[PDB]
Amino acid sequence: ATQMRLTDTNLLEVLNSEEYSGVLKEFREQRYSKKAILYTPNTERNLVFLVKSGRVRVYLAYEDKEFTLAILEAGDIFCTHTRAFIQAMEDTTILYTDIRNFQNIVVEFPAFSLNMVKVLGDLLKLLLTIINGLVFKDARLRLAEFLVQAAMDTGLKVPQGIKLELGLNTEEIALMLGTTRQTVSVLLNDFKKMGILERVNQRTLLLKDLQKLKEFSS
Amino acid sequence: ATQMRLTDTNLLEVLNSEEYSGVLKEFREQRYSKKAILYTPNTERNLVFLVKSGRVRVYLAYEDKEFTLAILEAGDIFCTHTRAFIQAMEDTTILYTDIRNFQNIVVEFPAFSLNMVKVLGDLLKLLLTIINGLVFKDARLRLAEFLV
Ligand code: HEM
Repeated sequence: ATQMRLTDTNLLEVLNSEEYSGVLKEFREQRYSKKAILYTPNTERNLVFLVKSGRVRVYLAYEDKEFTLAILEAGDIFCTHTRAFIQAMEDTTILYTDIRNFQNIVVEFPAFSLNMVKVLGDLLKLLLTIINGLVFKDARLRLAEFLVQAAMDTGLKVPQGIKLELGLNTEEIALMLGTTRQTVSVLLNDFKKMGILERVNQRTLLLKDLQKLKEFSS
Repeated sequence: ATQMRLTDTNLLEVLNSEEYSGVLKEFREQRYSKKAILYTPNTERNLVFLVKSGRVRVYLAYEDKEFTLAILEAGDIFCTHTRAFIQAMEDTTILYTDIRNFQNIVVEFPAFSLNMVKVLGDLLKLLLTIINGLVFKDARLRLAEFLV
């Protein structure tokens, strides 16, 4: 798991399956324009929501700074009782319900319960991983670790190496690593000069030599 | 105003309630003395455990350095297969079961998860507070660079 992609878990096929059609009722729909803030840290309302379509960004903010914790994709699930901002990275539709209502849904359908535990588990491991990087690694090592994990989760093997379509620019990467867009640009170039990668565009990378990158991040 | 439900009680109370008696059996009890290392990022067994009594320090380690994440007390829940080491800070007792059993429990008794999430939430809150503190420090980044 990474800050760019949480879980391969399929919470949409469930909410559209055989048994599940009365619980979808108990979900309200809301749609958001790109860059719209879905939720603020001091939301008075406490909800559980899932991304039906699009892509949202969970982040911390302080003065003029931000740090991206996670990107939520279709299928992913979250709450509103967090200190984090939640923003549409694109035109997004969520499905939400008040927490008390969600607490009722979990017992009528154990698959939600089991999903919500697997997601919390991974979230737990992701947060320990962010902290570990912030405490003991430099930006270069955090990037190397980010690439290596991103490759394992979503890399596509091609003849030239592993294709990584991040859907993120250098600035969006910088916000996930806690650095500037400038130092990220420098670091990708260093990796390029090492034979590790090239850029395919502003959003995708070619990992020509993953083992040398694995060997770098340790 | 609502009545108090099992969903609002601590994990131990629930576990030691009559309908969860066949659940408590799933857990095996283990006892550790002050300063013992329960688990490392290397522990091969994938297990979920809760503190029955005592307390447990969760920390990251690197080379000769440690970074403490949290102290877990009675009622708290954790797992192996994280970055973290886990060390008893006093004589402690835990209940553990295998990740497969815990999932069977969560599916047989889906409301148990609601109690699980409530405790887990406190730990997540805690870890996000750490993240906030690490990412938004000012000029002390290169001044505490001379401290260490
Ligand atoms: C899969 C869905 C959920 C996810 C991904 C999630 C995630 C999180 C995260 C990241 C935090 C950190 C809090 C912070 O910002 O400081 C948190 C806090 C918390 N969560 Fe959730 N949550 C979910 C559903 C629920 C549910 C159903 C409950 C049941 C009531 C719950 C109860 C809590 C509580 C009680 C806190 C701490 C706040 C307090 O009461 O003092 N969460 N959650």
